[PDB]
Amino acid sequence: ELDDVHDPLLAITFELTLRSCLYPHIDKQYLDCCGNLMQTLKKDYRLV
Repeated sequence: ELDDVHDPLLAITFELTLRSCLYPHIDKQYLDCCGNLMQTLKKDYRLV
């Protein structure tokens, strides 16, 4: 998944600024996951 994105990142300052573009992709996954889990706890076994 991510490796299958990081090799097209090679396909198209080198490994300094370009390397700091790799880190958003694993962040974008994480905000997808954490935002989902937060949904299914504040409702469905409501903490709040």
